[PDB]
Amino acid sequence: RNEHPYMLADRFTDLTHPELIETQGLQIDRKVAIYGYLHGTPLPSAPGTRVHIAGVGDFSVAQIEKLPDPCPTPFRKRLDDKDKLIY
Amino acid sequence: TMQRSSDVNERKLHVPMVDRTPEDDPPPFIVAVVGPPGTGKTTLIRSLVRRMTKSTLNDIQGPITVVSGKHRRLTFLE
Amino acid sequence: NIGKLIYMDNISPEECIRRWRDLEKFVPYFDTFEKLAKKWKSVDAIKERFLTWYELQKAKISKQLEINNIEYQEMTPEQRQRIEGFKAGSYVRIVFEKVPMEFVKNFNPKFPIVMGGLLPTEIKFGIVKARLRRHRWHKKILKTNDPLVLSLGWRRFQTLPIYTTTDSRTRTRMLKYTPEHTYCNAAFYGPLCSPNTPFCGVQIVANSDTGNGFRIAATGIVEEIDVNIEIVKKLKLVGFPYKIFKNTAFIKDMFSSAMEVARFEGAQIKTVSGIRGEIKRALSKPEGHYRAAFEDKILMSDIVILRSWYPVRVKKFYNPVTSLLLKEKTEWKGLRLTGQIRAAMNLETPSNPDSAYHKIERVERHFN
Amino acid sequence: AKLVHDVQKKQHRERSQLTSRSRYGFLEKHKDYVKRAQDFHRKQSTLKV
Amino acid sequence: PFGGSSHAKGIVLEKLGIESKQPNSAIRKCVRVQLIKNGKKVTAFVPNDGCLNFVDENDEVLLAGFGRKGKAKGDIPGVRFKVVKVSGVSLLALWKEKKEKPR
Amino acid sequence: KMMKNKRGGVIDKR
Amino acid sequence: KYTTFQGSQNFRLRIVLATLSGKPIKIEKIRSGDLNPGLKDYEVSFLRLIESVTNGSVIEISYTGTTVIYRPGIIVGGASTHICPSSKPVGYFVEPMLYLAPFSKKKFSILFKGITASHNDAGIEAIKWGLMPVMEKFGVRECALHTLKRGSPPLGGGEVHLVVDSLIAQPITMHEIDRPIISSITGVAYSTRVSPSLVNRMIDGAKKVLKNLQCEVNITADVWRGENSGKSPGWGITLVAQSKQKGWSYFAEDIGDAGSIPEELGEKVACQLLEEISKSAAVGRNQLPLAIVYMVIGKEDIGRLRINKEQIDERFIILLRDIKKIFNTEVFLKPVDEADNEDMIATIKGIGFTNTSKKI
Amino acid sequence: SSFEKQQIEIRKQIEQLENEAVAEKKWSLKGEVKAKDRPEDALLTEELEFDRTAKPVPVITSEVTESLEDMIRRRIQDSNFDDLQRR
Amino acid sequence: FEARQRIEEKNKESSDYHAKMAHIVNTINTEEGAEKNKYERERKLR
Amino acid sequence: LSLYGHKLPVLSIDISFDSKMIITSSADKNIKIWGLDFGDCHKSLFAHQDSIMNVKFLPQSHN
Amino acid sequence: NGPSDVYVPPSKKTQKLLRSENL
Ligand SMILES: Nc1nc2c(ncn2[C@@H]2O[C@H](COP(=O)(O)OP(=O)(O)OP(=O)(O)O)[C@@H](O)[C@H]2O)c(=O)[nH]1
Ligand SMILES: [Mg+2]
Repeated sequence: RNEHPYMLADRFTDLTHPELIETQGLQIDRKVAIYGYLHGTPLPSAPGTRVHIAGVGDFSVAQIEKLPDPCPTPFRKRLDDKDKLIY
Repeated sequence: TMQRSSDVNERKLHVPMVDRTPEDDPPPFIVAVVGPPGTGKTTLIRSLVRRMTKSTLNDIQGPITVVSGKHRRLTFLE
Repeated sequence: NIGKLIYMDNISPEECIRRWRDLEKFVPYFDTFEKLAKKWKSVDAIKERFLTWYELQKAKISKQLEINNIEYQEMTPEQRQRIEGFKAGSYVRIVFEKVPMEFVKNFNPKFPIVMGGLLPTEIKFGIVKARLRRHRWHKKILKTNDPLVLSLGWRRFQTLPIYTTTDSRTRTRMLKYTPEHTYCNAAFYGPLCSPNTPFCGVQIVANSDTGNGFRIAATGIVEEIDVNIEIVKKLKLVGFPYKIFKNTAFIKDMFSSAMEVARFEGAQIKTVSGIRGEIKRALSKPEGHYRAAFEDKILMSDIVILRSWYPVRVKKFYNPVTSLLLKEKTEWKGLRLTGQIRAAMNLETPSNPDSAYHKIERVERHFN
Repeated sequence: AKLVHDVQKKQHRERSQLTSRSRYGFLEKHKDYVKRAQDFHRKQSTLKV
Repeated sequence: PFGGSSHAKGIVLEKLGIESKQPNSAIRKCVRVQLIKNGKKVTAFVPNDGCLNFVDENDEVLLAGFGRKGKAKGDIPGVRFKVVKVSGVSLLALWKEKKEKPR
Repeated sequence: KMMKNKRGGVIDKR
Repeated sequence: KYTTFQGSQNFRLRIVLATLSGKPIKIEKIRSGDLNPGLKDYEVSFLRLIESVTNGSVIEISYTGTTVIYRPGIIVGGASTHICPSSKPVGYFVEPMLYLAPFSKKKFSILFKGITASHNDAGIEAIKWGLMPVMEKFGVRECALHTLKRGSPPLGGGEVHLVVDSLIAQPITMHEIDRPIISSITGVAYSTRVSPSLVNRMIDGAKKVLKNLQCEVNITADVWRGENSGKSPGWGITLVAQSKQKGWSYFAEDIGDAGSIPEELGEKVACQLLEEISKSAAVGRNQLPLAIVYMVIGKEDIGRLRINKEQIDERFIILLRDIKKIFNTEVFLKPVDEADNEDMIATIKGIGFTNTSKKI
Repeated sequence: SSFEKQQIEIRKQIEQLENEAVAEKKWSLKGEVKAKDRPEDALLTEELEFDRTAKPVPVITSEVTESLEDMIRRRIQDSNFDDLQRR
Repeated sequence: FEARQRIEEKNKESSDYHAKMAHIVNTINTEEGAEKNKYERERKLR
Repeated sequence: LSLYGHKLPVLSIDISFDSKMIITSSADKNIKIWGLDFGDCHKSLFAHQDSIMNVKFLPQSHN
Repeated sequence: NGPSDVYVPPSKKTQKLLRSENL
């Protein structure tokens, strides 16, 4: 874990083109966005980083846009029920 | 008590390795609920997230990340 | 300025030096000797260049970590994108192109979608040399060239291993099963992980054949990776005597021709009594018959043995499981075990009839 | 047996004569050969004397 | 031996005598270990060649004294310690399969 | 003996 | 599939970094617009040396010889020998082996056989006294270039036994945020198949240039007598400047040829060394490539090394462009916070390198 | 789809090496082979490895006669003669 | 020819291995039994 | 250059037509051939059992 | 002339270094 950049995927979509699916007809190897938090070592930001999605095969990354934290921890003390969040 | 102090101070020593986990914004710790089919799990994940976030999370699916501390948040999956 | 000039890669390097103010040649560029002579007649330009253990290791690594932080405290798109990039806890979207149809079609959110970043080594294939072990609670022994599903790093993949032994560190020669209660070596064609990484191995991953027993079969670590292995199986050549004298004998059928015996001249043989010997010359008229000399007089009830070694190959077979591309996501079926194939197509297990042990009773040994 | 398993110091069983080569009875093994050889050697020793 | 303690924790460098052609020879069941307290490198035994494949490298070993009760035959006198644990698990229990070594 | 455990080779098509 | 380069520049560095990174490359247009276009014999024999060192790497030269395909493999080492051609000395082939040398299954014990020296290449004393200490403090501890016999050009006939025997995991992270104080300045003046007075003439010329700096000058002297002298007359001189508190060194060498005055060559190499001291900061202009290569294949940490203004050049930044072209890493040049000189401190975050060939 | 192409080829080679696995062994992959458990003179093509008892008798070539003759010449020009000496 | 070559390379391998094993045995003997006897010598003072 | 090692005072020199090869005669009863590019000796052939007074090349050859 | 430069060649030191009562 601490020499490997991994990530559990809590959100998944295909950002393919539905009229391209209407053209070719559902056989298409289609592109996919995978959203989640990442653990371990820092995963590099250049495209082309090889990645094993554990159960579907080996791929390489195409583009990474990091997003603001959907479930952040807020800045003796106690934890406010306002700040007990859930994602 | 000196022999006790030596033999207890010895078992603090471990293999010095790197950490590679940040201290500013660490990721949510992955909590995996593992059981044979027919015990706990769902009921347990529901009960823990209801106690933690005051929100009845009926019909779970996928990983569920909640904040459970001032700096410790954690991800529930089954 | 200079870093942007260096990594702005549509301008020539001399243009970078020009708007700031080739390696086959090892020694660098110097001036003319006359210019350098008038330059370094003086000397004063460079006269000022001239003139507990555990906590210690932890202090060294925390010193490196504070060096990491105080040298990361730099330009924002330099740190947060390109010089390290996305440390941990960053929430990202990550786009993969050419993902199979079956993932998006059969995406069931119960099954987790894990992704891990491969190192430079783990994209290479070839022979991985492990030392493994039948897991102590797995009942049946394991067999070479029977598939088992390994969990080696991020990948799970069914492979055909072949279990070896370095018999007192001389060969690396080939067993036919794993040992009962200890480690052997093994070699499988798969993706080359780094050495010293551990792995599990499983006979059966589906649920229709999940039975009542323990399902994890093998444990081990990876010893070495390579592109080739050189492992051997022993073949003995057996032949029988047909004309015995003192200290020499004529040996009948381990060869088919005098060319074959000529190929094998001088080799050391032995009987099953451990009487050592050497083959000397092929006889002329009976073809594979030869003349050997022994330590002393062998008998007519003996078998001579030429212990040779035949090379054996690992089978370059590799299918990853791809369980998430199924409509059921359990019930993954790969290559079957050899007993399962025999039970399927009803072939009886191969039985050499004179390989089976008996109850030998000695007659009393009396001499004249 | 200090650090040896009883499943490790098992009993390796010995093999019989091949059934094709069966008229020359009893494939003899190393204990039979040493019973042969030391008999021959003591008789040659007394013959030499 | 270790100073004031009875045992000492250590770091496995490399299995010495890994090319010895004799099974269960004292050269073969013989591990080099860096003690973590004072940093020095010592040499320790292991119970047999069979339990030699439970240590690999930087394994957080625990080692006690040896205690020879008589001048042995295939000995190498001049190795003082024996490995008694590996990664916090007793390797006699590992050798008789009572526990599994965690990583 | 040089060939025995090699796996590569330059492919000189010149 | 293949990272594509153009032209026959930096050829050894491209094949070396492809072997380190494990990435298949193509080098296209090897001098295609030329009268005898394609690969030359010395770089073809360098490809043969790469096939000797590695195992399972497939190199694929084209019909015309102007493009090469290198699909790398596992570094295995072993003992070998290399009969390199007369076009380049043994330094041209032992220089790119010092990168691949500590990252193999079996230790490097190679002996190269050919010409020892050249004007435009590395010598035995260059490789040893300059390039071994930077590896010696980047992490290796047992490395040795032995001369069994040496051969001056054109006939040569000298053999050089490169033996490295510390197989490290990865080089350590460098931290040289200083300019190292030069403690001494030593050297070696060699001559084969000529009179033994030329060595003392070279030494006297170098030390009469060096005499006005207030340090200590010491040049050792070797004439080579017998079969160890090789098949041709030759002589040359190599000076190093030695920082002894850290171990750093700055070198300069050359060789004489037909019609060369030894006092002239000695004072030329002395002034060339003093100019390397001027244009140097914690490395040399020729020790800088493998220094930043070991910094870029270190651990996954930040390693920082001081360099000066004049060490930046088209060679240095084409090195940096090739590094980023293969394994996608940048150097960060931050300037020092004091202004009597122009020195950057290059911080490189190393990739997560280990050697995965050494058996555990 | 592409996964269907890969699955067809994977199960093709799976069928191939499963009937290979249940097939009979080669002659070389069994111990205890006689002359008639294997094809005729198959050991000329095969290059087996075996240990041999003694070193063969040395072939006397021109190099060993040259070395022996200049040994004799050194002894005979230094008069290093191992003769008997008359009592 | 293969006879002579294989015999002499096996002899070379065995003579190298015996030297290597004897070297590591008596280096473990000398430079660690000195420390064993030093500990015994400074334990006899107690 | 300094060519050395003749071991008695040294008489007539000659330089070849290509200006590559010199001869060196002396009262040591032998003439030495030197290569002038590096000052390296080639032969030291012993002639002339009294003293070689003079030595001269041919016009166009190395004889 | 430099005959001492051959007299101070790798003989012993550079040869070893150029490889790195009564009654
Ligand atoms: N008596 C009793 N029933 C329990 C307990 N915990 C869970 N159950 C029952 O378990 C039943 C099966 O549903 P779950 O417990 O959600 O099942 P699960 O553990 O998620 O396992 P899966 O069915 O495989 O998803 C529920 O309807 C609960 O009534 C417990 O502590 N006691
Ligand atoms: Mg459930």
